[PDB]
Amino acid sequence: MFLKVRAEKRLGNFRLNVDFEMGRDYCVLLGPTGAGKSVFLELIAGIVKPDRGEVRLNGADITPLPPERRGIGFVPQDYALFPHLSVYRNIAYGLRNVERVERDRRVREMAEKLGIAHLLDRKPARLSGGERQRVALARALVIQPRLLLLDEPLSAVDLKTKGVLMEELRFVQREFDVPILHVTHDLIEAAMLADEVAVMLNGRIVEKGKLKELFSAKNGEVAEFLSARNLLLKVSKILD
Amino acid sequence: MFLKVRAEKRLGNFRLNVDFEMGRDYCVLLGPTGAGKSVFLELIAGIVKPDRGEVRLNGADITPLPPERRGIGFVPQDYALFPHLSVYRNIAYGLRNVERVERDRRVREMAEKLGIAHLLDRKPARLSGGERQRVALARALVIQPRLLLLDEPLSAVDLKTKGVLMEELRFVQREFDVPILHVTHDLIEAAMLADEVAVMLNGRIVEKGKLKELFSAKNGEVAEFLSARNLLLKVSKILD
Amino acid sequence: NVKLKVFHAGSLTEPMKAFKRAFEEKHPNVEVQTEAAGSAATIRKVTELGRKADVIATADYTLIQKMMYPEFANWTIMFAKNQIVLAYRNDSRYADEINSQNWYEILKRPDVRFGFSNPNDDPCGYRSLMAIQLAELYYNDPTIFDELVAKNSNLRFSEDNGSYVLRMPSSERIEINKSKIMIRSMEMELIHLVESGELDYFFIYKSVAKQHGFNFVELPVEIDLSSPDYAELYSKVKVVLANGKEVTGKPIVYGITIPKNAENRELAVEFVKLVISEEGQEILRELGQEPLVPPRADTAVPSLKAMVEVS
Amino acid sequence: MRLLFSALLALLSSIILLFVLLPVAATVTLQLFNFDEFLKAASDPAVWKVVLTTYYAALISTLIAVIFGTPLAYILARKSFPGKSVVEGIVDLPVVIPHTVAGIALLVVFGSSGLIGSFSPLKFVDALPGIVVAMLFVSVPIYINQAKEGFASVDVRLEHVARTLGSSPLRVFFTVSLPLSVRHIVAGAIMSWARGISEFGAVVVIAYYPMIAPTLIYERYLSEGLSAAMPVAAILILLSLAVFVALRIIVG
Amino acid sequence: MRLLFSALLALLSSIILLFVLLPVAATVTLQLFNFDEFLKAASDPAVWKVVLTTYYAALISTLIAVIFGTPLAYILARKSFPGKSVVEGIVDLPVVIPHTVAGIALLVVFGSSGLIGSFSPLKFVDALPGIVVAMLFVSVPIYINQAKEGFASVDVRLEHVARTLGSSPLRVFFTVSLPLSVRHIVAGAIMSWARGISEFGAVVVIAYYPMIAPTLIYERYLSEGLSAAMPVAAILILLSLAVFVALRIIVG
Ligand SMILES: [Mg+2]
Ligand SMILES: [Mg+2]
Ligand SMILES: [Mg+2]
Repeated sequence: MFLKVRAEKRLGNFRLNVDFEMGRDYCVLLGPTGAGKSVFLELIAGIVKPDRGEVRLNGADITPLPPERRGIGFVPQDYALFPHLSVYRNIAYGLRNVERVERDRRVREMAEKLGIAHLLDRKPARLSGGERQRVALARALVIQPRLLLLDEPLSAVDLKTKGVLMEELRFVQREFDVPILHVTHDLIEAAMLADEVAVMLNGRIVEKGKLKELFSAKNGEVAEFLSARNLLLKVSKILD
Repeated sequence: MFLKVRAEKRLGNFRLNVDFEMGRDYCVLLGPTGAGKSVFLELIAGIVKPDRGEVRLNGADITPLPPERRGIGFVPQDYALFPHLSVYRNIAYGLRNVERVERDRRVREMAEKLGIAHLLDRKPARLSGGERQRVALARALVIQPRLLLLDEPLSAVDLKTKGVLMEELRFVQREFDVPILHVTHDLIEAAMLADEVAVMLNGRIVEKGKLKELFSAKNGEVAEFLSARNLLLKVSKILD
Repeated sequence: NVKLKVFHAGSLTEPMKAFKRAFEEKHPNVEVQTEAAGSAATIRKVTELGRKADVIATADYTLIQKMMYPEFANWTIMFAKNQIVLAYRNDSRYADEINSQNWYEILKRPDVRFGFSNPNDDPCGYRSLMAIQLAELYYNDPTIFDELVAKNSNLRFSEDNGSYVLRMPSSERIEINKSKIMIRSMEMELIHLVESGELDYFFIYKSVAKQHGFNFVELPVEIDLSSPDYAELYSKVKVVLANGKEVTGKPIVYGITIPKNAENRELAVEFVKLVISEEGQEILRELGQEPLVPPRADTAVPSLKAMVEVS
Repeated sequence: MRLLFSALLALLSSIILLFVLLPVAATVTLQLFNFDEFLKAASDPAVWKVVLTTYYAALISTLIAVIFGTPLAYILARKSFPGKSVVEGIVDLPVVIPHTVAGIALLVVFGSSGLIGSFSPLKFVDALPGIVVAMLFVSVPIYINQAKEGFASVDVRLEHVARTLGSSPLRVFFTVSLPLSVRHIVAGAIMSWARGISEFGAVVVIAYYPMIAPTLIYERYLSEGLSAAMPVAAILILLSLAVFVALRIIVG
Repeated sequence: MRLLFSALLALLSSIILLFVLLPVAATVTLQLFNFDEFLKAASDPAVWKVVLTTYYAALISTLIAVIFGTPLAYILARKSFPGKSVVEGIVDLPVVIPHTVAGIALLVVFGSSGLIGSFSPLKFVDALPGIVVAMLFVSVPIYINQAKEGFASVDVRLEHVARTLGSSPLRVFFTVSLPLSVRHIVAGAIMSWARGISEFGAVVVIAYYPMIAPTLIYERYLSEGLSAAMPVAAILILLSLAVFVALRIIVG
C-alpha cells in the first residue's frame, strides 16, 4: 500500500475519521457533495494537519511534513491556475529548485507532452476549459509527483467531452506511471477510470475495493449510493 | 405551439439568434456550458429585452411585457431562494396579489403537495439540497405559472439522487400540467425527461425534436454533441 | 534658511505682510512665519501651548506685561496706535441713515445684527465692549450697553463710584443671543461673517476697516479709545478677562517683544528694528495705521536702546 | 527559520498597533493621576451640551445620507451607463478636498451670499444646518460606498426571480434588495456617523458657535493649555469606545 | 408608472450629487470673476511651499503605512486567532476619535511633556515628525482595510498550491499573495495619501507652523476673510482633481 491514511479531523459539526489504503495506480473515491472528499485531499496534501492520526506515504510517516516538502501534486476543483502568470510561468512555478535551462527543458518537454507548447505565452483566461485542464496537469507533473491528487477535475463538463478527457487521464497515468487519487461524486468516472474505488460518506470512507465487488456486497449505505447504476442502465436502454 | 421565440441578442462577442417553437409539455434543451441557455431563459423570462424579434406565449406577443406581468415561473442555477425569508414567506412571495387567508391556504396547500409543510419556518440554510429544490419549486408553482423555466436545476447532484429527482420532475409536470423548459448540458437528463429536445450551440438553437430522431439525422454538429451516447453505453456495459 | 517665528494680533495682519517681504528682502535666506490670533490668545501660544516664538506683537501692549513677566519675557516696545470704529457694507441694514449720532440706536433695532470679537481672546474684543459702555457716559444714556449687550448676552458691566467693570466668563460659558450678536475669537474673523452676509455691523479697528475698504462710522473720541487727550474717560471702564487679568480703557497702543524662550534673538532684533525704523512706520501708515513715533520701551533694551527711548 | 518571517510580520504589525493604541490609551490612563479634574470634566454640563449637539447633528447628516445616498448606491452597484465614471468621481470628491477647503466651499454656497443660502429661509452659518451640511459633505461618500457594497453583495438573480414572481422593481427593492443589504446600510450609516462626529475643519469654518465636541477641545487646548484639555479628550475617547463597541455588540 | 420609481431613485440620487458638486464646483467657477487674484494666488510661492510640505508629509505617512500596515492586513485576511476582535478594533480606533482629540492624544506622546516626547531626541512639536504621526494615525486604518480586502480577494488555494509546488510561506507571500493584491495595496495607499493630505485638526495641534494646505487656508480665512481664501481653496481643489484623475487614468 503506497499511501496509507488513518486519521481523524474535526471541523464544526463535521468529523473526518478515515482508514484508507491505496495502491500505486488510479484510485477514485466516490462520495456525495459534502462527504469530506476535499478536506481528505487537503489532509493527504498536508494543507491541513489532522487532529489525530497520521498520513503514511511509501511506508514513511509524512504527517509532520509540510505540503512543500511532500512530493504530492495537488489540484483543487476548478484548477488553481495562477491568473497573473503565463502558461509557461505557471508550469515553471514549482521548479525554482532546478537549473534554468534544465527547467525550460522540462517545461517545454511537458508543454509538448500535453500539446500546449503553443499556448506557452497566453494567460489562463485565453484558455479553453480543456486548455486549462492541460496546463493544470502540465504544472502538476513537471514536479515528478510522488502522487497526484485531483477533485471534480471533470465537473462542469459535458458528457461528450468527459469521455475523451477520461481516456486522456488513463493515458496520462499509464504514460507517467503516476498514481492518482481522483475525487468525484460521479459513478461514470469511477467506472471509467478506477483500478480501485473508495466510497466516502460523512467524512468516513465506508468501503474500498472494485466497483463490481462494491455492488454485490450491498450494505445498504454504499449499496444505496451505487444504486445509481439503474439510472445509467435505464438510460442506456432508452438510447441507441 | 404554446411558446414561440424568434429573437436576436448581442452580448459582447456573443450572439443569441433563436427560432424556437415549444409544446405544452416537457421540453429540454441540451447545450454545452456557454451555449447561451441561461440568457435564452432570461429572454423568455423577460429579464432581458431582445435586440430584435419577439417572444410569443399562447399566441400573444409577450415581449413588451415585464417579467412581472408574464406568467412564467423562473428558476436560476442553484436556486434563488430568498435567504432572508422562511420557507413559508419564500413560497408566499409572489402571492401579494392574493387575499390573505387564501394565500395562506395556497401556501400550505403547496407546502404539503411537496412534502415541506414542516419546514415552513426554517430559512434556506437549514435546508438540504433537496429541501431547497422543493421550496424552489413550491414558490414557483403557487403562482399557477403559464410556463416553467429551469436551468441546471439538477447540476451539482450525485447520479443516484438525480434519478429520483428526475422522476419527481416528471411527476410534478404530469401533476400540475405545467409545461416545462428545462435547460442542461447532460444527456441523461434530456433522455430521462424530455418529450422534445432542443440543442443549443453558440447562441443558436441548431435543432429540436426527439432524441432518437436527433441521433440518426447526424449533421456533424448536433451529431458530435449527442455522440456522448457511446460513453453512456460503454459505461452501462462495464457495470451490471 | 532659519525660520523666524512671529505670533501677532489679528489686525497686524496686513502690516505684517509688509514687514515680511521687507524683512526677507533684507535676509533673502530667512523665512518669516506669521500667525494671526487675538493678542491674549497669541500670547498664550507662548505661555500655555508651550510653543516658542521669536517675536510677539499685540494690539494692547499691556497684555504682554500682564501675561509674560518675567517668565516668558521682560520688555515691551510700543510701536503703533489704533482706533475702534463700527464697520459695515454698502448693503447692511440701514447703511444709509446710520451715522455718528444714531449708530447706537440702529444697532438697537431688533432686525439688525452686529458682532465683536471675544474679550477673553482679543483686545479689540474688550475694547469694543469698552467703547459701547463708554458711550453710556458720553450720550448720558445708561441703557446703550444694557440694550445692546446685557439684553443679548450674559455679559454685564457694573458701576462703582463713577467707574465700571465687566467680569468675563469662560469663553465656553459666554452666552449670546444668536439673533442679535455674532462673536468670534478675533476681530479679523468678524470679516468673513460680514462678507458672507451674516452681519450688518461690526466693531473693528479703523486700521482694518480701511485695509478692507469697509464702510464705517467714526465714533466720538470720548469713547473710541484713540486719544491720550481722553485717557481720563477711557479709564472709567475696566474689564476683567477670564484668565484673571484686568484691562482698563486706554489709548490703543500696540506693543511688540522678543520672548525669553526666543530661539533666534539676533534675527529677532533685526525684525523688531525694522518694525520701528521709518520703513516700518511708513509701512504701517501706508496701511492706515498710525505708527507711534517715536517708539517706546518700559525698560532699557539691550540691542535696541538705540532705536527706542524708554518713555 | 520561518519564525523570522512569521515574527517579522508579527513585529511590524504589532508596531502600528501600538502606535494607534499608545496615544489614545495613554491619555485615558493619565486621567487617573488627576481623577479629580477628569470627574469634574465628566460633570461639566457644558461638555454634555456639546456632545449632544455633536451626536445629534451628525445623526442628521447620516439620515440625509441614507435617504439620498442609498438610491445612488443601488444605481451604482447595478446599472452601468456612460456617465458612471464621472458620477463615481463626484461621489469621491470630498475624500480629496482637505477639511478646511470643504468648509470654505460649503460656506460659499450656504452663507447668506451663497447660491443656495441667499434663498434658504433656513439659516446655515453658526447653525445646525451648517454643522449638518459640514458633516454631511464629509461623510456622504463614506456611506454611499458602504451602501454600494451592500447592494453589490446581493445576487442579482434573487432580484430577477422576485420580478419573475410578479414583483415590480419597487417591490423587489424593498423586499429583496434592501432587506438583504441591511447589514451594510447599517454599517455604512454607523460609519458615516463616526465621520461626522470626528469632523473639525469643515465644521468650524461654517458654524463655530453651536459648538461641537472637537471645537470645545481645541478651544480649551488653546485657552488653558494641554493639561486642561486632556480630561475632555479622554472623556470623548471613552465616550466613543462605549457608543461604538455598544453598537457592534448590537450587530455582531 | 415605473418611471416614477425609476425617477424617484434618479431624482434622490441626483440631489446628493449636486450637493457634493455645487460647492466644489461653484468656488472654482467664481475664480473666473476674479482671475487676477486666482492667478496671483496660483503664483504665490508661499502656497507652493505649503502644498509641497503637505503632499510630501502625507507621502511619508503612507509609506510608513504600507511598510507596517501591509503585514497586519495580510495577517487579518488570513489567520484567525482569539485576539482578532481586539486587533481589528484597535485598527479602527482613529475612525471614532475626532481629529482634534487625535492630535491632542498624539501630542501627549510626542509632545515635550508626554512619554516619548521627552524620551525622543527628534523634536515632533511644530516639526515634520509631528505631521507624519498626525497624518499616519488618521489614515492607517484607511490603508489597512483596503489592503485587507486585497488579500481577501486572493483565492486561498492559489497559496495552497504555491506551497504545494514547494514554496515557503515567505515565498508564497511575495509571489502569489502580494502581486495578486497589488491593485488593492496601490488603491489603499493612494487613499491613505488623500487622507493625510486632507487632514487639518489632528495636525494643527501638533505642528501649526510647518504648515499644510488645510491650515494655510484656515489661517487666511480667519486673517483676511472668505474672499481671501477662496482662491487658495479653488487652487487646492483643482490641484487635487488633477492629481487624482491623473492617478486614475494611470490605473484604469
Ligand atoms: Mg470538493
Ligand atoms: Mg447557465
Ligand atoms: Mg449700563
